[PDB]
Amino acid sequence: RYRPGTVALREIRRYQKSTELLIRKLPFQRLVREIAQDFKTDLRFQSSAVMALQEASEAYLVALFEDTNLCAIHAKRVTIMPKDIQLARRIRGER
Amino acid sequence: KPHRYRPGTVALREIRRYQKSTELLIRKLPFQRLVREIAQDFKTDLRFQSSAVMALQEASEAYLVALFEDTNLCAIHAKRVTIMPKDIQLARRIRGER
Amino acid sequence: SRKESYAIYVYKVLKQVHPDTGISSKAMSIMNSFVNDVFERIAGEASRLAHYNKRSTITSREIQTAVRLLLPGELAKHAVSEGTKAVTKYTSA
Amino acid sequence: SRKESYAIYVYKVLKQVHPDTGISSKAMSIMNSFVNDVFERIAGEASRLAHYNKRSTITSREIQTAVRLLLPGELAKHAVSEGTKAVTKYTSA
Amino acid sequence: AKAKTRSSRAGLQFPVGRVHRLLRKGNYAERVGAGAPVYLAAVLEYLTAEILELAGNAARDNKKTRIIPRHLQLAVRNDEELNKLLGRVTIAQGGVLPNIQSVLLPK
Amino acid sequence: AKAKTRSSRAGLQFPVGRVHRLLRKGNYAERVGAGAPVYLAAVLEYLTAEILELAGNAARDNKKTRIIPRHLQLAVRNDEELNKLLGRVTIAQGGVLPNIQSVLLPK
Amino acid sequence: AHEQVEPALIPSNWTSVIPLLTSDFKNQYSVISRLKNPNMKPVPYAGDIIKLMAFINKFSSFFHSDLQNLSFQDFEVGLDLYPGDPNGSAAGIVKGPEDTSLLLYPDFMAIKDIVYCQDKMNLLFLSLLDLTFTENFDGKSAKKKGPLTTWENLKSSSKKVFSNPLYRLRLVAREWGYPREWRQQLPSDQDISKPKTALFEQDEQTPVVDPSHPEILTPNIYTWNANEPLPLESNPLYNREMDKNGILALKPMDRVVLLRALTDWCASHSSAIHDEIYKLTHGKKDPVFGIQTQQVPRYTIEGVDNTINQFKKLCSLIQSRYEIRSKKKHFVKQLKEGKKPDLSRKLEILKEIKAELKNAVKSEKDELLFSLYDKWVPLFEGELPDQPLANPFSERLYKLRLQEFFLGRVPHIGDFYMPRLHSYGDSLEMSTFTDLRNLQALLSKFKNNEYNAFTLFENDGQSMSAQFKLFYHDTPSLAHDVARGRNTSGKVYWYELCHDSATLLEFLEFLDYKIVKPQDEKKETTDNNPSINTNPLPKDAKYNTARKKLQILKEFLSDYYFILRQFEQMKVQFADMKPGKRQLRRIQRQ
Amino acid sequence: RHRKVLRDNIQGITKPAIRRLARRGGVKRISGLIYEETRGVLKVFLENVIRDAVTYTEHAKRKTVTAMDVVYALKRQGRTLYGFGG
Amino acid sequence: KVLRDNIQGITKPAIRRLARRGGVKRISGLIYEETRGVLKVFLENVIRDAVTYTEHAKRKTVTAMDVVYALKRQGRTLYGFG
DNA sequence: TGGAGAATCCCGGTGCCGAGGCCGCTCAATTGGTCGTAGACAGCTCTAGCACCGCTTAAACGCACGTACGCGCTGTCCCCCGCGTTTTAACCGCCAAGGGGATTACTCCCTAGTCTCCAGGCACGTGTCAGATATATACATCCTGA
DNA sequence: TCAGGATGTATATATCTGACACGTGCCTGGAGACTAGGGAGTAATCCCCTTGGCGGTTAAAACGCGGGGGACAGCGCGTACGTGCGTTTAAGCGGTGCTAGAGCTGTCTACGACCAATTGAGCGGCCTCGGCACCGGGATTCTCCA
Repeated sequence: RYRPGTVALREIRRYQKSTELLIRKLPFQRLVREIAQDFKTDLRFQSSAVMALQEASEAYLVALFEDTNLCAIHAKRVTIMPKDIQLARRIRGER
Repeated sequence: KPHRYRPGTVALREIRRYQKSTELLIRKLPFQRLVREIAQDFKTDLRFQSSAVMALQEASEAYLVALFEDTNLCAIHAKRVTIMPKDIQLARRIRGER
Repeated sequence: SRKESYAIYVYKVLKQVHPDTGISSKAMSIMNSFVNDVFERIAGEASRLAHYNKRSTITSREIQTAVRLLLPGELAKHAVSEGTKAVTKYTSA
Repeated sequence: SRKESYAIYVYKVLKQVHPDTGISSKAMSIMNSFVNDVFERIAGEASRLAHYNKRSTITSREIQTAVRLLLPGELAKHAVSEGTKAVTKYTSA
Repeated sequence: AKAKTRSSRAGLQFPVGRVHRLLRKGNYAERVGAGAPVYLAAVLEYLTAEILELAGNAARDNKKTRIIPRHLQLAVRNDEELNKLLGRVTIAQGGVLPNIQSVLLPK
Repeated sequence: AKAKTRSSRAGLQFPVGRVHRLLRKGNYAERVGAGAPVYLAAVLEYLTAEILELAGNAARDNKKTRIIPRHLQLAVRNDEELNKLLGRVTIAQGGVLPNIQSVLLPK
Repeated sequence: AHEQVEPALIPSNWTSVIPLLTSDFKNQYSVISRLKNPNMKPVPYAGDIIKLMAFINKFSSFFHSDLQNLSFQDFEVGLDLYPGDPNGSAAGIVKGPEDTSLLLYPDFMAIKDIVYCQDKMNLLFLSLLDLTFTENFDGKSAKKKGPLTTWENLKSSSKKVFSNPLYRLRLVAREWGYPREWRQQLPSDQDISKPKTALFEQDEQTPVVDPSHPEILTPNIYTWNANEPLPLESNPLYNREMDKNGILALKPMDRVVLLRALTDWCASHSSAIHDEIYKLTHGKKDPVFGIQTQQVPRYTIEGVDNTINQFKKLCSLIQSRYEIRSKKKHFVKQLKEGKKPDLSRKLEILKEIKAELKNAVKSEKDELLFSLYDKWVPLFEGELPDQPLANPFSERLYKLRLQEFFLGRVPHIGDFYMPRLHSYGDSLEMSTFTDLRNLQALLSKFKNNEYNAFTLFENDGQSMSAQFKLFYHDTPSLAHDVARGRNTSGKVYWYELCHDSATLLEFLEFLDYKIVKPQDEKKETTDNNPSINTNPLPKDAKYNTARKKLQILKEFLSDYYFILRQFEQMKVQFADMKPGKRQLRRIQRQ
Repeated sequence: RHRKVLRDNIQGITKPAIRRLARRGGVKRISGLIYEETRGVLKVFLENVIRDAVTYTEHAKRKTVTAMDVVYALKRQGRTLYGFGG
Repeated sequence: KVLRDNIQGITKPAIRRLARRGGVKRISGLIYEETRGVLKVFLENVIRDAVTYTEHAKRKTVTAMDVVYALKRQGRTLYGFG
């Protein structure tokens, strides 16, 4: 049994070394169609449209987690908490 | 016994006083000389309209005030009330300025 | 020379909304800048909308879509309402 | 339809720089997007410069100033160098 | 015949003619339709009415009768949608909204 | 009689004629000078070469011979000025820069 | 005699690389200002700045890295000094052929450079003050390693960083001594050094109370005429602006005087350097020829051709001397027992090279010296510890007393000084201050310019002085004035020749005319000479060796011209630390 | 003629996926309350982008949302994307 | 005439007045220098751009419009100066 | 918990200077034509988006267990605030010179619009080797132990 | 601290493919030649607005010194988070079938550019008085040691 944290760094290196998408594709496609349902009914999507949405979304979340990690280290923690996300988004100008 | 306010009361009084007013908080002449000193590097013997310097000062003061608001949020986040240089650096890094 | 502005129009609207209120010079400068800025934003967005669809004309459809893109929520709803009202009043005449 | 792109030109420049390196199709798509983006930025800034000075022409002065305003530091110095070189070669021949 | 300004046909205060001229000379597109300046003038007038109403109320809450930049600032920053529209805008001589964070207050 | 491209006259690989057409058809100004397409093509060619060289180096370091988006991403983010020029751009399938905060490292 | 006895390599003629000047060669009048030309400038502040530069050269470890690459223009611009006026500074310099205005560096050069030079000069002032006074903790303290003062120390938030050392200085200075320019020079022309102030002896005590002891130790005593400083208000050291503003708050000449006095006081009372210097000079050794204050390298004082000729004669003589040394009766009989390891390796390799060198032709006799100097170094162990043509800049004995900006001596004229930069310990990578062989080697690489500005600043060009100037010091006039009655209180003995490449070539053009021997001896060097430049040296045979030395100086200066214009263009190309990767990407892109 | 109404697909952004996204961002330890916050953030981002994409689609009188619509929406929000045209 | 050391005219009390308007209650002693640096950078960015417009118009005077255009280029639109 | 002193509010009075109204006088908006082509509109082809089914199998999920991290408490001491006193330079009101920005009248050459011609670039077919996968190997790292 | 065993990792060989590189027709768009006319460049002028001085005043900045309170470090606990393992689920991949709607073409008319005549709305000039800034004196509130 590894000490809690070794697998964490090993995964960090793994997922920073690759470039593939990190969310399942069907769930995300269903999420996209569900959200769009409230602006126009019976909408069709090009497949590349959904893929573009997923690329943009994942890039956005990764950058948000980088800022979250900085805000956590600022308060002398290592665990990121909802306060960190809220502070990051408040400084960015999103809230 | 000379009367003294506790440390912090006058600070709050000033916070209210300066959040209620709207005039500029930096002296005019020193800021004007700062503008000219900076502008030396780009072109020699420049002239400035008066409104140009006023516009620079309005924009500058607005920018610093907003930056201090973000800095204060960072300081409160770290469970402090004193703002510190690392708070400014964190704010400017999150914003995208560094 | 002459220098055109939006001052008198802003003053007319003001007299329609608060009949007994004036406005400073610097406040009028601010409102003039605000009108210019919003005009420029909407016109630029409409220009892009025309270019995307390979059109060479800016019509009311372009302006309506640009308004929907730039303004938030209730502002956009009411703005489209007023714009459509004005266009209908203009054509029906 | 003969949808146009900068594919062959980017390929040419690549062969000049690294004579024996290829490029993916997705990477070609990215580089095409980059060229279009920078073209749009520079042309738009030059347009704003022309409108500001009440002029109806985009000359190489406008392009030079737009490059100075848009590119950071050393990139701007080098790009201005190249542009001036190219215009000189073009006119003198 | 007797001339009626385009802005009066549509029942507006802003100039349809001036807006149409600005559109034509701005190089936004090759051609400008007949309804575009009307529609855009209506929108601009609506937004101006919004700002001026809120700022007039703000001025009245100070027992003033001239609107000054401070009142425009208060009007904009107290309305969520106008504040979202003008989030990247600085209003000269505006000031800020009075706001002191809770953990700074005496306890 | 014998044609000789404007791009050839200026010693460029990018098209001067196509850039001139895009300028004329894009509604940027009423008229377009003669040296403007030349200058703009020179600038675009230079920036392309700049990014392609760095991407070629990055791809070479990974023992590859074809450039893929990962290498474009590495070239851009590892250079200060290119990173400033494309600070608000997402390169599809680019990944991130391998970077772990020091305090998180074990000791 | 015994075996053709080892020809004694006498130290008097066969010194090390270091000869001397003996400071009395020009016992005969040489005051004539004949070398004058349009490109001459009288610079009163010159020797002072030379003293500053030499001091900062000898004390590299004590000072910041940014202070080690200073040049003479850096001092001038920083202190706002202009050459020309023999009464101080010629305020402003004229420009072009004719000029109603004057250049006034703000009107002439980029302004951030002026600011940066001034910042360097405040940094130097603060570093000297720190090294002088931060000695309550003497030398080694909490901030031991590195220079005592750095940029962030100067740019610190103390905001009056100079105030406390200023107070300390105005305290200890009244007795540490004031410069002759800052002495209260006498209005009353009666209290001179040898005489005294006031007649304290009311009368001589001729009627002694004790006739048995007529002798008295108080014949006629006075009040003492000890020299005074200025009033406190007129003592510029008491100018309050120095607290915040720094050194840039005096008169430019007062700037110079204060820096000089501070260097003297540092050298005397900075007990760190105070003991370090006396350690370095009077350690357990005397000079290989004998104590003399000022000394030079050999190739400086004679020149390349004469020194290599005489050391070729020396080389042949001492090679035959080695051959004698081995095959010597007593030496041979003591060799079989292993007398010294040098006395065997030297002898064996010297025999094999006697075989390989008697093979060498007389045309190769000259070249073998410069080719075999590499293995020739380990030879000189039983002989002098250094080669007669060796590296001066590797000694701890010829370090305190050595002056390195000196570039040559000429009879009846004076000396040519070349104040360029630091070359001691640090910044030796491309230091032109080095042995003759590798010196001429580097100058050769820069005639054909195998190294250019990019390699030039890669190879510590930023640690290397970007610019330079060339000076003539009239040793004969000042030596005679000292020996004859000290006419000097403010007289000038330094003159400026050439500050950049173009003026360097102008001076070469003018000096080669001096190298023209007097064929006007058999007359009946150019026209209009008695009016602007005395080209024809007095027709006689005095200047013949002087002209050989002038020929070698012309050679050395033309050899320098390459590397000197090399730096003078490298600075312009790469004044700022910049990403030159893109700069070379220009060339690869085109 | 099948037009179903989806419900609660936001839970398909599973907790492991969020941990992977955080791991690519350099995060070592993750609070348990992070997941709901992240789903809310993602929902807001997608709503903002899709509203603009569908506006562009409607203006062109189309019924499919194309890749250009997404690209234009993102550019309009200052999040330019490379690799899909435009 | 050279200009130098003018950033020291942004005094400590002026900085703390700006901090007060920002709602800051206690201020560390190292803030002031830091703040000055920040200000310098900001101005250097905008003034540079402003001069770029002035040179392009071939003027020798920096007008308020040049400053407004520079600010707007950086995403900091300013109302009230034309 | 109640009072003493400092801050702030308030009411009346006074003065000024800019907001707001009036009045010529352009010159930009409006009206009524003609002229061309941009886009509305109908129609057709055929791509690709949608739905469904089946089989693999990797990822998601649930639960168990343990320890590492977050958070609360305490104590110390340094460093910023509050206030007094000295010092300095900002500000104001006035004055003067002169540089540079704006206006005006000519002049000319550069760019658009047009027509003719042909080749450069793109769509469409074919090969093969760079990269991914598999599979077998020594090397470095982690965790526990002495 | 040195090390051994287990594991994940850098290393080395084998094969396998499909994505990239290479190679024909054709057609559209770039090049050449040419003319016109207006945008842009130049010279002359004038006036206003920026820079620089001067002296008085006083508000703000600087400096110094308690001392109170917040930053920070250290410690202890307990619960939430990571890690592992078996069981369940649904993503992914393929194949089949279908039709909505994307995308292109061809007609043709209604809308917008353009232009000359006409005029009336809005701009600059010029007064004038009232809203608001300021002051001074009294009222009320707020903070801090009891």
